[PDB]
Amino acid sequence: ADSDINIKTTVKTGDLVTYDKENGMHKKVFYSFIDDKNHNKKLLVIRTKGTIAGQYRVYSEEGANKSGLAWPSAFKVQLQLPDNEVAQISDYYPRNSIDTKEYTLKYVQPDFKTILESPTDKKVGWKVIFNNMVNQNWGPYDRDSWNPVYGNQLFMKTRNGSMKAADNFLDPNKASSLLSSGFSPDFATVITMDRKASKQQTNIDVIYERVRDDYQLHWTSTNWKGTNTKDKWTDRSSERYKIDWEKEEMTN
Amino acid sequence: ADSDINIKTTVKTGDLVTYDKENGMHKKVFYSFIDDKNHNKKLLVIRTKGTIAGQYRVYSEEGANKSGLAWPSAFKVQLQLPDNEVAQISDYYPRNSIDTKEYTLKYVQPDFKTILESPTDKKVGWKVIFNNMVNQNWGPYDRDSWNPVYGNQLFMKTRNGSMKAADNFLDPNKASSLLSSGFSPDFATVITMDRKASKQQTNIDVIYERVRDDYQLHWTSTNWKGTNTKDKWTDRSSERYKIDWEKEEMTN
Amino acid sequence: ADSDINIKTTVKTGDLVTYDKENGMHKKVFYSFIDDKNHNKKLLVIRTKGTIAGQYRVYSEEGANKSGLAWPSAFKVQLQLPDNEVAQISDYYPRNSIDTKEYTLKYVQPDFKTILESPTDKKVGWKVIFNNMVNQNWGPYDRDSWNPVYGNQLFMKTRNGSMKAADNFLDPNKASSLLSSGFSPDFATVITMDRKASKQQTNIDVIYERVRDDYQLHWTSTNWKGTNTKDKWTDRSSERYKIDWEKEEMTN
Amino acid sequence: ADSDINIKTTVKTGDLVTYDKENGMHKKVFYSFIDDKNHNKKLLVIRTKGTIAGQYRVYSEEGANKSGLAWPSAFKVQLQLPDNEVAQISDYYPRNSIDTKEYTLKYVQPDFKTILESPTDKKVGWKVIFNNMVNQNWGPYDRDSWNPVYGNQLFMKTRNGSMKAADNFLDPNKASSLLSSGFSPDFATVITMDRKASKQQTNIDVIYERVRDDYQLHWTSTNWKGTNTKDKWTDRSSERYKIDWEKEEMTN
Amino acid sequence: ADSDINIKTTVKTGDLVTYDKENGMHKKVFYSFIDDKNHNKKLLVIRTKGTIAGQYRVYSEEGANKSGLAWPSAFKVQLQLPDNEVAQISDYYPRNSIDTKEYTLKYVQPDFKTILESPTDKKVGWKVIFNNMVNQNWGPYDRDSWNPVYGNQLFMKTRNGSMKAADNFLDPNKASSLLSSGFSPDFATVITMDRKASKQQTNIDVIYERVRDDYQLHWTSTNWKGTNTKDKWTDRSSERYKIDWEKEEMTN
Amino acid sequence: ADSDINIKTTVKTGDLVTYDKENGMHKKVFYSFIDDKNHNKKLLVIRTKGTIAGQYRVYSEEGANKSGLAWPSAFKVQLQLPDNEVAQISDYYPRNSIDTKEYTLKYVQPDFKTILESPTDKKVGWKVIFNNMVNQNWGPYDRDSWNPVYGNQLFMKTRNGSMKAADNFLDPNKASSLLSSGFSPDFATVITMDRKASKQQTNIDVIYERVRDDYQLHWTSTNWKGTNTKDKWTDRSSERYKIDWEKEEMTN
Amino acid sequence: ADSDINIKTTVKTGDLVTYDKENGMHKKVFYSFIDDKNHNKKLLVIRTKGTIAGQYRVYSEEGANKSGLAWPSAFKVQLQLPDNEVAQISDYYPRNSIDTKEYTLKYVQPDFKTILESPTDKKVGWKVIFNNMVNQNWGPYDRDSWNPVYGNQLFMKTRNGSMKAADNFLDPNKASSLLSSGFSPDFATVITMDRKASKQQTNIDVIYERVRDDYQLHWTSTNWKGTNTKDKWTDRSSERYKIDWEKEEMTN
Repeated sequence: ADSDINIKTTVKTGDLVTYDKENGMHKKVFYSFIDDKNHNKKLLVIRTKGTIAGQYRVYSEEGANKSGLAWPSAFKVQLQLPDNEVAQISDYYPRNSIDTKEYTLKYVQPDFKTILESPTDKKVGWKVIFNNMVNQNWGPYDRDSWNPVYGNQLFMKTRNGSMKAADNFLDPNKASSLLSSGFSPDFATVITMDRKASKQQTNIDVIYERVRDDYQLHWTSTNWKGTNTKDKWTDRSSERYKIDWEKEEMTN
Repeated sequence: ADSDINIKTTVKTGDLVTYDKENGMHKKVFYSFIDDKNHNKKLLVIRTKGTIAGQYRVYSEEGANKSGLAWPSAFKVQLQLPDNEVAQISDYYPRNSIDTKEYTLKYVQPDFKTILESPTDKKVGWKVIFNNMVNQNWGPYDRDSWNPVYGNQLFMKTRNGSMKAADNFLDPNKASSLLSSGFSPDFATVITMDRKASKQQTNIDVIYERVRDDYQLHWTSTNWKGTNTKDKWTDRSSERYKIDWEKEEMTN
Repeated sequence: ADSDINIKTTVKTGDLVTYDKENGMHKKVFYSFIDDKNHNKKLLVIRTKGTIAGQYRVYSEEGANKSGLAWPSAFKVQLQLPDNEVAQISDYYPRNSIDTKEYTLKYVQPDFKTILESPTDKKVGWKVIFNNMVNQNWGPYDRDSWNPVYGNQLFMKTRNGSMKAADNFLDPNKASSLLSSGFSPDFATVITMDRKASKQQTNIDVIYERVRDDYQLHWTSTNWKGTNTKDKWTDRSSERYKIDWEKEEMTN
Repeated sequence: ADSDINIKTTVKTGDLVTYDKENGMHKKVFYSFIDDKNHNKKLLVIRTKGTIAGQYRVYSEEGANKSGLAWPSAFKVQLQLPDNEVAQISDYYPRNSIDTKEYTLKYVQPDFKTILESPTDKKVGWKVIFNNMVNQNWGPYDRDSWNPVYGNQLFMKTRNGSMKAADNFLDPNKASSLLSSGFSPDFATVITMDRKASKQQTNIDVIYERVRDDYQLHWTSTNWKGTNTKDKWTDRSSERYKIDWEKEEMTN
Repeated sequence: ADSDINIKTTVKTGDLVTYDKENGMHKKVFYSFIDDKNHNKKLLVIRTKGTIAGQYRVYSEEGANKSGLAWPSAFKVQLQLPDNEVAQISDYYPRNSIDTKEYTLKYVQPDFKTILESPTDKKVGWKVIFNNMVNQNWGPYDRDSWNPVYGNQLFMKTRNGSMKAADNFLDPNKASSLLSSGFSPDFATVITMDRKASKQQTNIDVIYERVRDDYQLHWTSTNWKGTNTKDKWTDRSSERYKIDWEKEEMTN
Repeated sequence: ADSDINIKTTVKTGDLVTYDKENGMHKKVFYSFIDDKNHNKKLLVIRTKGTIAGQYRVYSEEGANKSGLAWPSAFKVQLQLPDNEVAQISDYYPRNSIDTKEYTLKYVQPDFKTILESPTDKKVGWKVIFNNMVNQNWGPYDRDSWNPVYGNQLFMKTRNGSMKAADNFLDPNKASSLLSSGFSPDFATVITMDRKASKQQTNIDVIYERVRDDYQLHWTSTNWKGTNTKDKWTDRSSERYKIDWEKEEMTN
Repeated sequence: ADSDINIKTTVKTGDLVTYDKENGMHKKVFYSFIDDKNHNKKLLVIRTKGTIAGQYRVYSEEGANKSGLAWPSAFKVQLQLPDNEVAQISDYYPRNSIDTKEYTLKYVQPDFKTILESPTDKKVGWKVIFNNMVNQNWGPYDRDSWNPVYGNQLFMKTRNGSMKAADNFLDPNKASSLLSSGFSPDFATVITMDRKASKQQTNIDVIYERVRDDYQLHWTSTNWKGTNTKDKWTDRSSERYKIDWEKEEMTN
């Protein structure tokens, strides 16, 4: 774009790490302060790296003939900001890209899409939802999968199994590396501030989220049928981090 | 092109952000002022970044047997200028590219095309129209899709469904990331000015647009038939941004 | 080429913009003056950017049973020069490329080709003619398409239609982005001048052209048959731009 | 990401090599100390090169009609840290990537995956598990392969063989070059420390591991049936390496 | 190659342009003089750019039942040198490349080949012959194409046509862009001269040529049969250009 | 890796060439000495280039009805080191890569693998074994190929041949260029030494090897049956090269 | 390789051109002298550019019913050196690459191979032999092609032809551009010399060669049968060039 039209400062960085031991959600708020004499506004490029655990474990089981699985079905990152504050979000990467395909029809569908919720001048939010995953190398099953006899086959290790339900669940490692051992949101977003702002200080509200699912699964005496109730439990890790743009620094 | 024929300044930048809370449309007019001693004219490379929301919501419903959906079917960006003013649009990116294919025939058709309306020396306009989208992994349906029995299948979640029409609509996330959570135009265009212009000041009219569509859908007691009336409602976010080329700055 | 044989100045630029409001034909003559002490001749790299309108509109119609369509089928750019003047065209981009294919046979055929008419030492001219376009996702129809019953299917929206001929024409946006909203020729060419030339001044003739075609289409009471007469109307935007090689500047 | 948003010190490295002759596990802990005036925290990029041997050998056998094979089915690298210590792991490469495929369905499956276990602010750990491998160019067999008649065909050189079981095992070189002559982890992870930390010294717990498998295989007088007991033997190699951030050096 | 073995001046340029108005053969002799202290011999990289017209026109016709077509089938550029002169040709780009294919068999075959005739220490010459071209999207016909009933189908617009032979020939634009509007050679060659040569002057003979072919085509009262006699007419544009290596300049 | 975490001296080389005329094994030990102030240990990057001949010749024959072929099956290169010496091998290139394929199953298999035997802190060893080769464009035969009637078809030029066994062997050039005219090992390995080592001198044991194969082939009066006994003859070229890290030099 | 292990002078060139007018064998011996203070030995990179003619002509014929064709089937470049001299060849480019393919089986096979005969410390020699070529777009015929009825189909223009054998041979241009107008070797090899060598001078023996083949072809009164006797004629072009490493120059 730059060369198509024949067209040809000290930055302060830092990092803040915190860990929610109860939820096991890693946090990473890497940042860099940018000031430009030509630019009429101050800058701060926020890197939203880190990781959110998978916690693909059997939370409990109702005996050997019925068991449930607590696993994550949608991750999110929503760097929301109070509307009272005058801090402006300028740009954010990645940006929702136009879908592409070929025409018989074919296209690429990643298991964990990377969508970006319609932001505003205050709140910027993603949603790394679960599209579909393949079990037993047979069909990319999604959350909506359901069968009259087999029920949901989201993680059914064996159709006509004879083991304990808490032990006959699909191996976490045979599936993707996002549920078994977590997903690592590595996103970014820049916020700009007035050059002649009175208060060179706002509040950054970092809110990591995820959508755990309760996948109750039981034997119908002929095959294993499971039911999944979306958003059975949700875990949020809110956190407020204050900046000092006068000193070009943000701390816990 | 440059090397094919054996051929081998201080720039002022800035950014202006505004938000239409009623229409929920982000605005972004990032820019840079370029002046060259060799060039005989002044420059201003205008970046047209930002985002226009989708607002893919059930605006109203006529009970459970008939409902309508308000969703966007065409986005636009038209940086128009009054014909009285002498500001000249020189070049703009992207430029309408020549279609290509292979010959049986195959080609690539993005869901949201990026067309450029025939500009002039005053107004430059694009139109990111909706080409076609795939529902239930079966056919890239377009706005013109219609069936004698099934009607339009643009967002019919279930053909022979039995749920409420306001609840049996296709999931926003299963479709593209443009309708559900907005589309983010990232365009550019340069306007050049006379070196010896008497008044180093004009008015930039940024007009973000979009075409919401009313898609009424109802059960025919056998299957769901929907009808879409194009351009039922349109939303425009016009705004005038005055420049100071003498100071090489543009403000709200 | 350079490295295959083991082998390892101030330039004045500018731009001239003009617009033909009658024909809607944008003009752009971006340029740069190059002088090299090692080179024995002066240089001027002329860039032929800009755009030519499509004007894909129903110019008139003979009622609802017969209509004609005014659309462009061949654009051109011919930077000609009077033979009296001693200005020499040295090189021009693009240059006619050798066709390639694979051998069953397959190759790529663009909708709007970019041919280069056999130039001379005075006149250099391309011709962006129309090769073929696909309608209703069925066959890449060309100007020569004709059927005994259906006639020409170049822009027939519906074969056995029942709407008005002025309203039952193919949507401009469903076709390519060249006829509907214009095509943007971005060409280039360098002319070199004698180092010891007596008069450091010539006349550059920029002639943007186009060939509108009359696509008369009518209902045969069974299906819509259309006829196209090539070169029914042509529009030229000639313009002379004088150079000052002594000052290394060209003005209107 | 950096350029999408229009945005445009002395480091001390070192070396520490040790070798466990009993288990034959090579170790390499290449590193570099980074300090930045703009950054508010100290840095240390730890590289986890080296190799873990394969030891694809017949540990013992029960006559010629029954034999077992000791071969590695999962490697690991777990740079853990005591929770008492305040040393913070910031980022780690590689990061679990989102799975990709095309839709008939197709995707790529490496034999030795590279998963990353859900870490915390103290412990970072991989798990290079075995996905699936192909024998006799017929099917990518995995650890879970089992047949009622042929048993497990994981390394069965000949189905209806007649040689000694300790001599009729699949050649180590015909399979991948990981089991036969070892797998070489080349991973990394960076740890950050407080700029005003009282004690500039922590303890790096490098624990190389692996999961050797006992593959008992015997002749059923008609064909060879084998049974593999996962995690039959494990060979951890713990090690503590102390750092001196005040001197920016780490030693054994 | 250079880095595979672990291994890591003022140049005078210029150009000479001339045109043959009778034959329409453009000439371009772009060059550069290179002298190196480490090199023991002088250098001159001669670039053989330019264009040779196609003149794909009906030179004459024998009424409407028989016509001939004057079209070029072999272009050449032979920078020959008298054997008396000691000017040495060292290297020349392009150099004949080894053919490649895949094994069913497939490969790429350009329409207009670029062969390099076996040169010597004095004479260097290419030959841009015609390989094959496709008509009516049916078969890549070559010069040797011949049929007992249809004759040569090289440029037969319609097999069982009824139009005038001077008007029922294949459109020049539907075929390749080489015969219709000329072919533009972009060649090069470097000649080296003795550092202690007594006479720093030789004679460069640039000879652009062409081999026009007569394609007589007539109606056999059932279909159009044509015959092509190779090398019917040839046109040569010889030219001698003297060098001044002492001044490192070459002029007309 | 480096840029994924937002992270941004005099070297003495040399040469040592020797040749074993009896075995025809060329040797090249290109190297470079590296010392870094930030590094706590010295470095030496040893390059294992050179070439080992193929000697694909008929060593002897038992008349015309039975013959043997001496052709190579492995080119081992084992730079070993005595365990008494404290010279440490840190890293070595190439490092065994994880296999890749697509899932019907497909993958790539080179004829001459480049395996890396499980090394230690003293010894680093490769083994360029033969995977499989294709004869008569029919099947990638390996050393394990055997047929009840045709025997081994490894280099059987003609199945039902009638020529002399010493003359009816497959042409060396029709197979790969490795057996016929040698394989050229171009490998490397870096060794590090203590900065405060008392003795700055060790011994590099370069041992070029090879595993010739005896391919006895005879006519069974109906077809040619051959037998190959692996490791029939092996040839070694041991050599000791002493380093002087104090002078940063290594000689024969 | 270099960066995989975390690791980050005046040169005299020249020219020497000679030509064998009898055999038409061009010669080019481009070179560069390299001396490094860190290197313990001197260097000289010899480039083997130039070209060898093809001479694909009818040397003689036996009437119109039998003819022979003198065409080259193997070119060679053997930079041999006397064993008495201590000039050491260290490395040479290209070096034989390991074959690759995919597994049904597929791979790439060049028409004109570029083999490298097993060299030594004195002699380095290639052999540009002919692999296979395709005639009439039907089968990649090789020198070994033979048929009981049609004989050898290597250059048989027409199977059941009726023209003169001296005139019914395949066109030289329809085949590859290597036999017709020569093959152009572009090889290289570096030789290293002792830094403290007493005599800084050796003898470089450049020997261009070729292996012409006599392809007799005659009509069997039903079809043309051809026979090719390999290595019928060879035309060696020996040449010795002396170096002066003390002056870092090599001349004729």
